[PDB]
Amino acid sequence: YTRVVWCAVGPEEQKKCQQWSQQSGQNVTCATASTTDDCIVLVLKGEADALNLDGGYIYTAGKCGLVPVLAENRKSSKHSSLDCVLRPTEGYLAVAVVKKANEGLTWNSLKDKKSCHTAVDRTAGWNIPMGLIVNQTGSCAFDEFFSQSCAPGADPKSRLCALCAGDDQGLDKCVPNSKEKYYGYTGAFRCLAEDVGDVAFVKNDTVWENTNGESTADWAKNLKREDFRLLCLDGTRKPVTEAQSCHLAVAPNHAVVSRSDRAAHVEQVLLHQQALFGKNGKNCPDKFCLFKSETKNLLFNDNTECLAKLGGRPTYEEYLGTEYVTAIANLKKCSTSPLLEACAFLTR
Amino acid sequence: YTRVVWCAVGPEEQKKCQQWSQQSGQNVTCATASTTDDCIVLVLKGEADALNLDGGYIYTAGKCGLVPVLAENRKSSKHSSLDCVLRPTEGYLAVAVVKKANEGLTWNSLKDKKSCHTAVDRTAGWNIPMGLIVNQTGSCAFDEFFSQSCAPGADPKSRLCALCAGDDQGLDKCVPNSKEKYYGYTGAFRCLAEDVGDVAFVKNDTVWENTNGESTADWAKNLKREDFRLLCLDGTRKPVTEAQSCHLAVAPNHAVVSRSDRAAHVEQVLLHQQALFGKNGKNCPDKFCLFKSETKNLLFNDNTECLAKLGGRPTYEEYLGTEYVTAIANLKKCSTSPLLEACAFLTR
Ligand SMILES: *[C@@H]1O[C@H](CO)[C@@H](O[C@@H]2O[C@H](CO)[C@@H](O)[C@H](O[C@@H]3O[C@H](CO)[C@@H](O)[C@H](O)[C@@H]3O)[C@H]2NC(C)=O)[C@H](O)[C@H]1NC(C)=O
Ligand SMILES: *[C@@H]1O[C@H](CO)[C@@H](O[C@@H]2O[C@H](CO)[C@@H](O[C@@H]3O[C@H](CO)[C@@H](O)[C@H](O)[C@@H]3O)[C@H](O)[C@H]2NC(C)=O)[C@H](O)[C@H]1NC(C)=O
Ligand SMILES: *[C@@H]1O[C@H](CO)[C@@H](O[C@@H]2O[C@H](CO)[C@@H](O[C@@H]3O[C@H](CO)[C@@H](O)[C@H](O)[C@@H]3O)[C@H](O)[C@H]2NC(C)=O)[C@H](O)[C@H]1NC(C)=O
Ligand SMILES: *[C@@H]1O[C@H](CO)[C@@H](O[C@@H]2O[C@H](CO)[C@@H](O[C@@H]3O[C@H](CO)[C@@H](O)[C@H](O)[C@@H]3O)[C@H](O)[C@H]2NC(C)=O)[C@H](O)[C@H]1NC(C)=O
Ligand SMILES: *[C@@H]1O[C@H](CO)[C@@H](O[C@@H]2O[C@H](CO)[C@@H](O)[C@H](O)[C@H]2NC(C)=O)[C@H](O)[C@H]1NC(C)=O
Ligand SMILES: [Fe+3]
Ligand SMILES: [Fe+3]
Repeated sequence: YTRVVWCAVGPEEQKKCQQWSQQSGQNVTCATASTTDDCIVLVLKGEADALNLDGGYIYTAGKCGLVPVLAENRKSSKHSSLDCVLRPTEGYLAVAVVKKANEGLTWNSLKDKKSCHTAVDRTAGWNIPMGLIVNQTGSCAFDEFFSQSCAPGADPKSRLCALCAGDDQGLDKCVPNSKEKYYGYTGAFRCLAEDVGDVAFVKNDTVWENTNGESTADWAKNLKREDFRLLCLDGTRKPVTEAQSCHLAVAPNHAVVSRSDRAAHVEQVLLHQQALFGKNGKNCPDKFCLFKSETKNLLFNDNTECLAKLGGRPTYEEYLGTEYVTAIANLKKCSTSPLLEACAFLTR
Repeated sequence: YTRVVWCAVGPEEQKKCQQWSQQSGQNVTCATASTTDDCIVLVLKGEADALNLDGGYIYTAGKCGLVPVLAENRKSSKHSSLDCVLRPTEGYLAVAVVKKANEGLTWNSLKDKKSCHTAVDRTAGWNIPMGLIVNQTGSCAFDEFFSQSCAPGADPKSRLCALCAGDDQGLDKCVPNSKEKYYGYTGAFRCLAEDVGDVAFVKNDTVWENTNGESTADWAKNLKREDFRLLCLDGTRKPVTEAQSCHLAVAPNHAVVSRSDRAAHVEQVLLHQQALFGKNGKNCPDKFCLFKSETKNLLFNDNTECLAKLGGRPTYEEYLGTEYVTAIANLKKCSTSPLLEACAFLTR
């Protein structure tokens, strides 16, 4: 019980994990599953200790009795005195990104359109958009709102998994891991960019990092921030710059979860692991870099400066926030989750 | 699937249902159909969960296996000090309303006159009046009794839809939906008010709520109780006050139907929904009033205090009463409906 078994989602995450493991000196070891829901199950089973999760998956984890340990933190514009770990979190902005070339496409026209999602149950990609749509229509029929979509983790045979491409060989299409071409923050934007979907739900940070040659990726190099507009709730269209007025909602930062018992242990091991392999670590870029994965945003986001502590001990509720928790719960009235079902009585 | 999908009949009823959704936090969602029979079918397919139905519709939905869940209960004279939900259902009064200014018009001179009906297969508008007329004439030719009628839900290329006026632009003529100017209880009255029809088949409560400026509607604000008289099986006429002695029948109250598998859940959800959004509901009118539309009796009748419980788990037979079932049955031998033919095997 001295080690920390880290759970990896996909093979790409696996290799990056194993590396971390070798260099750590087995202070950190690697478990793997196809999906994040599988990975969380391991943590519950006790075949793994922790992982870093979108807010949405934090909700699923949190309903299964796991707790948040450290939060992802990124380049701030204020309170620059406080150390990265001591600096408070801000929380990314969930947006709706459309091609400027596409005309007449406002928030009120998305009905019967094509969509790109980070994945199912994720905060930007799914919970915030589908929450709002589902609420405005007063319909739990989100499975018929977009004419066609890519939402890794949906029913592979449904129209939410239609526009999904798979890996290089087009196998395991719609899996919610990096192996899916359009998976995660990057994937959703690549979908919109290669004009597979008319809209993509990501965070602004995804926009700025993949346009104006901020990416050497063969899909993101030639990209130009004027060929992309932001759908706002008013109905107006605004440029990427006005994201403070054209954002769908404020997203709780990705966080590490673990069992209540092993939280403090992992807290410690990780603060030391980031001091070594972090953005400013003795062995970055010497041995191993924990916050860099070649635009695959594996294990952590690439935009992660460090991991930070949380004031007091926070419930999955307090972390995400009373309002967002209410938004997910309401959207989850429209679907049936095997995991959430099991945990509901198993951890009661 | 904790959400309860309400079935809304027409776009007005759906606009309230969307509202219901947004305030109930998707504990309730919307499904829409032009007609009530169409909405009964959705409930059979599980595309919706439940809706509030006139007694005659409850025969239709009964025949097709749906059960009753909660009955509308109104302000009572007798036993005023029992909790609305536990106070027994006191029935309501099926009455024939004519303008006083029409002379020699009696129950026994109705032949070849003009009629307004709430809609086809409803209890006050159709099941009782036409049930008796056939029984008196000895003929099954109710399609030829009145010269012309409005009877939304009939053949829109027949005499029974000849007086049905439509929406604002006069489209959707005779559709059994609030967009038809003369649909429902209100509509039957407005049809007799504007002297488009010689008689109107409504419930007692319809005259009071639309005469003596008890309604602010342009058509109803100036209506006077003294200008209307109630026809009797006596062959006699009387004013609105003698309704207990000039009424065609005792109608079972409107009620919520659902599929047997989803009743208990629908009952629960609703008991709570009246609690928050009912007559004395904390969120009335601070957020949403469930038994208020605009004299438009949308989703529920506006004269509803609370949806009340029933005695055990009743059937359409028990809740309508063996008398009313046999009267319906004998009228239905005269003319078939699609849904009754389609479902006959279930009840046989
Ligand atoms: C006129 O319509 C009325 C209703 O509008 C019909 O009444 C029912 O008709 C049947 C005959 O098919 C009668 O038997 C029903 O009454 C009796 O109810 C007792 C209960 O005390 C039963 O035990 C009897 O077996 C019997 O069914 C009668 N319903 C009522 C409430 O009286 C009637 O048939 C119809 N008549 C004509 C000529 O059209
Ligand atoms: C939506 O996401 C984008 C992308 O992350 C945000 O832009 C980023 O803003 C930060 C500062 O707040 C920039 O960092 C800067 O670095 C220099 C030194 O290198 C420092 O001295 C400055 O004070 C500044 O902090 C960062 O470069 C920038 N990233 C890119 C690639 O442009 C954007 O703010 C987000 N939008 C909203 C409305 O929040
Ligand atoms: C929509 O969703 C549910 C429908 O069940 C509602 O939440 C439930 O509401 C009750 C409040 O009446 C919650 O707490 C209760 O407290 C009383 C004590 O005062 C206690 O006797 C009850 O057993 C219960 O603990 C209840 O926990 C809650 N259920 C859940 C799972 O959250 C909600 O109010 C509905 N909202 C709307 C706007 O319709
Ligand atoms: C025929 O229809 C009218 C309208 O539905 C009924 O008149 C209603 O009479 C009831 C008594 O049963 C009245 O309720 C009372 O309300 C007062 C306060 O307004 C309260 O102090 C009393 O204790 C009582 O509960 C009700 O106001 C009245 N409604 C209207 C709009 O006039 C009548 O009951 C029906 N007639 C028959 C023969 O069933
Ligand atoms: C769903 O959308 C509706 C509005 O379209 C939101 O409900 C309104 O919110 C305000 C502020 O909380 C309430 O006071 C109003 O009464 C509501 N207006 C209407 C017209 O119902 C609702 O908050 C939205 N749901 C979510 C999860 O954001
Ligand atoms: Fe996220
Ligand atoms: Fe009725």
